[PDB]
Amino acid sequence: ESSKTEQVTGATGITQSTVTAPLPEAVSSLSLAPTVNALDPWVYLNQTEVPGGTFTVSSATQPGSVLLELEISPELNLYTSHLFRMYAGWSGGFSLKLLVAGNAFSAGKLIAAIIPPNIEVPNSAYLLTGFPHEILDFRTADSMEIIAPDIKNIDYHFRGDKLGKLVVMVYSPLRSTSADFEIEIKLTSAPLPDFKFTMLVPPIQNNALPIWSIPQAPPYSMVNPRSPLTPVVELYINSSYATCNHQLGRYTIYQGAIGNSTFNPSGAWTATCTAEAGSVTGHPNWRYALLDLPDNPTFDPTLPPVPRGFCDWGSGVKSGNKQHLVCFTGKKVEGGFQDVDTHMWDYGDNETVGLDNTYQRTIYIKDPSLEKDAQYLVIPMGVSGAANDDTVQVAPNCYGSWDYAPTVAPPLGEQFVWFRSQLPASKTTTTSGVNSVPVNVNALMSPDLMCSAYASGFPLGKVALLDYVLFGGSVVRQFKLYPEGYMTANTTGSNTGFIIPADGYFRFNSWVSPSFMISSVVDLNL
Amino acid sequence: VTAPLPEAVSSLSLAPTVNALDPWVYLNQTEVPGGTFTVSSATQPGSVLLELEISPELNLYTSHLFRMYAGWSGGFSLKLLVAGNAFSAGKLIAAIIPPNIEVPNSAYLLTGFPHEILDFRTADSMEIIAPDIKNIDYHFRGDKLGKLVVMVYSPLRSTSADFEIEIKLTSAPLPDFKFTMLVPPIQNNALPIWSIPQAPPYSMVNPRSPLTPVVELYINSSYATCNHQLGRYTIYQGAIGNSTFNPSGAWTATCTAEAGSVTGHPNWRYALLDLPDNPTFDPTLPPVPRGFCDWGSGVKSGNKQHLVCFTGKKVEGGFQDVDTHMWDYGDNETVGLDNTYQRTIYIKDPSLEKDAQYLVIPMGVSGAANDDTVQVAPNCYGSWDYAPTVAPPLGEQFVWFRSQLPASKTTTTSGVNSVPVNVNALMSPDLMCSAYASGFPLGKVALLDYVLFGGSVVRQFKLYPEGYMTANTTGSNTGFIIPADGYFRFNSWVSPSFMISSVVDLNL
Amino acid sequence: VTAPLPEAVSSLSLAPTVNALDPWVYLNQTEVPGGTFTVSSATQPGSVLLELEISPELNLYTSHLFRMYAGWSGGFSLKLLVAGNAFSAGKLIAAIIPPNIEVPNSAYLLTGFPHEILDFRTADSMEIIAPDIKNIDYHFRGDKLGKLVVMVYSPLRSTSADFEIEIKLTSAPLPDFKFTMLVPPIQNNALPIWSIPQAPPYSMVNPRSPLTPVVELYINSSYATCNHQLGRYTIYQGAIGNSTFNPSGAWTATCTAEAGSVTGHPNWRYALLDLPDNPTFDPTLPPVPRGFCDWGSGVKSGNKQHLVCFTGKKVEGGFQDVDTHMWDYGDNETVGLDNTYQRTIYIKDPSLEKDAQYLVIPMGVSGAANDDTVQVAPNCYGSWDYAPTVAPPLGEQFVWFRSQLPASKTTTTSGVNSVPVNVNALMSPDLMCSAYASGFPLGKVALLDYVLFGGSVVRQFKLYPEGYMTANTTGSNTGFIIPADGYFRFNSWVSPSFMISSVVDLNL
Repeated sequence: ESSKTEQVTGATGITQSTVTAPLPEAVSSLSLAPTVNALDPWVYLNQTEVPGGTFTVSSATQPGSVLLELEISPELNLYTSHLFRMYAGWSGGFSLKLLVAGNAFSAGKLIAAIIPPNIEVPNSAYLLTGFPHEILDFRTADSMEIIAPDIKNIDYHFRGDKLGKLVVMVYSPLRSTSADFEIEIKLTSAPLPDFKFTMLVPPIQNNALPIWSIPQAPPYSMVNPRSPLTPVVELYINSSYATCNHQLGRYTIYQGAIGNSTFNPSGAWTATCTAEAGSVTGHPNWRYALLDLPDNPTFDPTLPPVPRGFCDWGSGVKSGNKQHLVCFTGKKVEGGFQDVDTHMWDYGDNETVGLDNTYQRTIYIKDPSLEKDAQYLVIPMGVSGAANDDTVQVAPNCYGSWDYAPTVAPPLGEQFVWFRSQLPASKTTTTSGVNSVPVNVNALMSPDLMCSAYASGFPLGKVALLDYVLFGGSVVRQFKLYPEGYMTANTTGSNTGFIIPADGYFRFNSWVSPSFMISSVVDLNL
Repeated sequence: VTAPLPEAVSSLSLAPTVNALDPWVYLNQTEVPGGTFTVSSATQPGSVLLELEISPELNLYTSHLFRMYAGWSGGFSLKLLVAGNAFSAGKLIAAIIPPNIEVPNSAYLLTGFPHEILDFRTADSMEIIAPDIKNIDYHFRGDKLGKLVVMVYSPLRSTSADFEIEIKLTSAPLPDFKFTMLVPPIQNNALPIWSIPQAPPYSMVNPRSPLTPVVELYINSSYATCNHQLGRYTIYQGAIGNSTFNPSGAWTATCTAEAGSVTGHPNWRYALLDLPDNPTFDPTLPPVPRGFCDWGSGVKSGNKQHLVCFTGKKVEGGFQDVDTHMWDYGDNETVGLDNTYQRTIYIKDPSLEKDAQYLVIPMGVSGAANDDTVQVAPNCYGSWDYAPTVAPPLGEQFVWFRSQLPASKTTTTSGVNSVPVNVNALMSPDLMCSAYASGFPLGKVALLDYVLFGGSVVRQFKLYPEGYMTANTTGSNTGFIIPADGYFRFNSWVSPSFMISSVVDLNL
Repeated sequence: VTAPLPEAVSSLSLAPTVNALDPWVYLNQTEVPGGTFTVSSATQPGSVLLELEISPELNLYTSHLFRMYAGWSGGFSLKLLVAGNAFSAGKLIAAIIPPNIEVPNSAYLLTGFPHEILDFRTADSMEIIAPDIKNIDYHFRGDKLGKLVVMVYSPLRSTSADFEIEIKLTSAPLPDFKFTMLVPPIQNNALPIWSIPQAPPYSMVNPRSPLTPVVELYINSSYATCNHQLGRYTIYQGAIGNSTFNPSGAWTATCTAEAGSVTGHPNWRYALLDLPDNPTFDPTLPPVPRGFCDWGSGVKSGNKQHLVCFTGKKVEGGFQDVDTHMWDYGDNETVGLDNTYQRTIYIKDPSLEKDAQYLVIPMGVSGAANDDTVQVAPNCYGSWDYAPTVAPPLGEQFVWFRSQLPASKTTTTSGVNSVPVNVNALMSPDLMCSAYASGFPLGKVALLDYVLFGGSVVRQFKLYPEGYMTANTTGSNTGFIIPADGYFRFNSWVSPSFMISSVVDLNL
């Protein structure tokens, strides 16, 4: 506990640097582990930036909103995190330094507090004052050092315990004459003396690493799990797409592939069909078919009803009287050979439901020469004669897949990035019926950029800030990748079909919180 | 003999701070919240009569103080009070179960635990020491704790004269009890005491019949179950079935369809109800507007009841030509049996085909409609999440909120006359509202007093976390009435099997 | 530090017991519940910012503890935190008022009490001692207590752009603080923290239009006052005026016709409302049945916009043919009728009898405005306990719950058509029940947060125990909408002079 005051250059203010210990530390004797493992003395003298330990306070920030929330653990931040790969347990507190870029001609106050394990974090500075806390004034604060203790009832920690937290929040709002003034808060940390490790297990967990390295693979060498035969030619942002109900190209951390997705989408995954004789009332040639379903054929209401990865489609509404999908269909299976052509098709049309929700996924193919109990090969993709770029974007409604992929939306102020590609039209000049039209297809994350994430891993409760480098010029853009997971970037303006090349590459930047505001804007005005 | 297991004391070398207690808290015993139960000769052998975690929730003062703290340590001293008489042969066993040990179902095996035996005739409170069995866990919240278990040892063989014995518990912390880590008091837990407002039930709010008062709280021994989808609220999940909170803002509805007809001496015509939630339009979500209506019109008859409804045509700015018609049941036997006419409905009007979208307001019944038909019970099929049917325990009867629906009579060619009727709730949200702020302790039931004339008459009811009120009755009757004069006073927390002392004689 | 009055330490003899606090409550300073302020250049000298009783409620922990105790003493130490700036100038007074002496209303008289002068330049972290003044050994509950009063001495001015100054108080009990025991934890003290269950506004009833759900939460600056009589609830009294606690069931009414007519159009005849409490024997009781919409018709007629009601005639078992009629209130009588709450009404129905009884249900208006013609209640002349007219403080605007009333159109015989309208109300009863259970600190206001889009930056409102909420706005006054899908989570207690930092821009 101490305080230093310094005079600023050209004396018109002061800077305060304080050391405080709101809660006394209870040092454990470590008598139940006579295998105490010592660290490298220099590791105690290197303060490093905390992942997700940066925030900005503007005049619009409310008190009671939680700006920072961090657990006390070896994950603070760089060298104890790397060292906690060879060991099974740990015990000890941390020195946390809070750096504030204040000025003598502003006003306002911060509050920081320590919260024990299994206690909920409130949303009120009034309530935070009931914890062990410290207050800062923006006119004089430079750095505050907090001796954050290790609150535990055990001799030492294994993995999976509940840990205490440091919470930082605005106590009194910021004011200034200039409307563009903001205060940046940053956090660094180091282990206190008496921090120790326990039993040395040089066998390393494959998810035992801080910052991960992304290989330099440009987007143009990637699927595109919704149009595999076509390559990715650009990224693009559109303001009108505030949701995504796709079932393909949905990959997440902690689960792998979700929805009706797979890691091998090569080609518009083919399928086979066979079902009753019967046609749609809207045309006597719109015959019925049922998708052949391996992989738990028995129609369990909990297993997916469509073949894994086949779900290549557009939409979808009863206006389908003038809109259809286009597929290469082989009309019979005959000792391997199949008579193939192109045909129109779509998901079931029974206005009882505006059918995008077929359970067994009944389809029709618009073919009068179709048999009833024969098997027909079906391979997407095409559309005609619809608008139709915006119709392909909206996927068929899904409740057949019981463990289906949920709809997702970006937070206010952000938009998706939508890996984009083009597919052309297959025109016919001889016989009527089958003429498609060109269309662009978008898609969320692809398996290529996620395999590295699966190998490395993500810290619990944090997203990845990545830099997209596209030289030839000297341009770097910033994206936020969530483990749900998908990419967003901080747009400002109205839709212009914003386009970004696909020859750059992704390089890892710091970890951040889901509410982090990117310090880089894309102007959707062009 | 009073301390089969000694108490080990917590060097407390890892606590950042040790917070002391007011010394007088150690010298005063309070009641244990939820420590009340009953025993009779009808109790089944091997039944666990009481199971209690050993935590700061055993005493009013420690439970109040624990909201300010993050960790605790120490055991308790407990006393059992038994209200028997000289003819009560039998014995009780109280035992301490360590964490991670399963409770057996025979007292012969409970004798293997540190325990104490008791006689049902003893007039002196019996003391036991419930220690804090631990390596660390009990310190923080959400950890595994040792238990106290109370069971019958030698069963009540001499109770030919039926008589129910009531057991209570009191507690006090042991001298080594301590707290740690002062924190603000907000922790998400049921209060040991709700404070119910003194609002009378006369508050004219009835979920199944708004716009009518709630006079005449009544009991009927013939209503042994409750299907009902509207007036259903639970303390842990909120509104269930198709309930709102806010039943009146969801009474109206709209519908639309242009189809031919169905047969019944006049001509009717189908309609479909709008679902502004446009839910999954098959099972997994409700098939009718939230809080619309569930009267219950009877069976396939369809020519005798014909629930009534105000109905109007939708046009720009609102609705036109609002008048009374009939709806919906029940002779669409395919759908009348699948009873998803929850969505599909009738109407006694030929014009409404041109009426592509019309407003509906139930407003009453007609024909040969009784109270018993309105009481039950449009069936529910599929898989939404619909409220299950429920019955009271044997010996108890439901207590309802009752309302009177007057009749609407006409003289013109409309020929649509309603009939006076009565409607039951079953439960009103104006009581669960206050129940929600306090909350219920896990596994317990509220015992409420109902004060009527100054205090000269007091009834006693049991309120379950599933949303029912029950009363202990003796006779048989179909129209027992209780006035709505209106104190609901909280008494205590009791076991679900608790037998109420005050009985309601239905033969008067 | 500064101590205007020395603290006289009491030797607690003979308190039956002397109950100590844990040592860690003395060493940490928490926020004072209700001790928050803003000073701006518009605050006038002599304005009383803070008035705070010196009691266990000055600290967050002692007020929680002061619910299982019966007595206490003595004083506190307060710390002043001021969020000032480089350009401001001004001064405050802090004075200690002994009991049972009255607080003066001028700064010239505050000098004379023990006091301290605080300058905005140097009162940045300042310690004051609030003593416990008494002539007894210890306090019981309900005793007269001394006060701390903070008032503006020299107004706030600045040398550059004008900043507001926010001031907060932290407290800790002095080492001589002690309690006196023992009582159950329900002891009439307002809890320092208010826990509001999550309930969106759309799930709340609108007391001035029960059958229509709430859609918003809108603001309009042309409404500087409210004289309504229905949506009025407070903390101390509960429902006031003609208010429930149940808008729905108390909506309909009955009236008795009279032999007479109005001069203007003889086709509409008088009638007297029926009061089941019969407060015509007594002019000190309300002259209108509880409920019964207090709309909302302006100057009388000539352009004869009226109200609209579903009305019918009483017969055995119910009511015969029911239609829509126009009924607002007498035309040009001396009391302002149709601009006064009265038992006397009229209805446009030549077919009305003399001594018959008629059911009335207000449903809409005709020829009127979708705006401030129904926003104004008629009047409350008399000697009964009517609700007073209220206004927000300067710079603040009311927040209303709002609903849309659709129009009823006709084509055949009535020629009576309604107009689509919007109806707004003050507090709904569903947001006050937890408040009633918990209570408000004396003379304090609740600063609440309205959480809107999953936890974004979101609105802040002030809730006044007189039963209404307000917001801080700037700019134009065109009707401003806010969604109705929030939570209303509790933020803190503030003085009524507090000015909200978050501002609503009424320009969009």
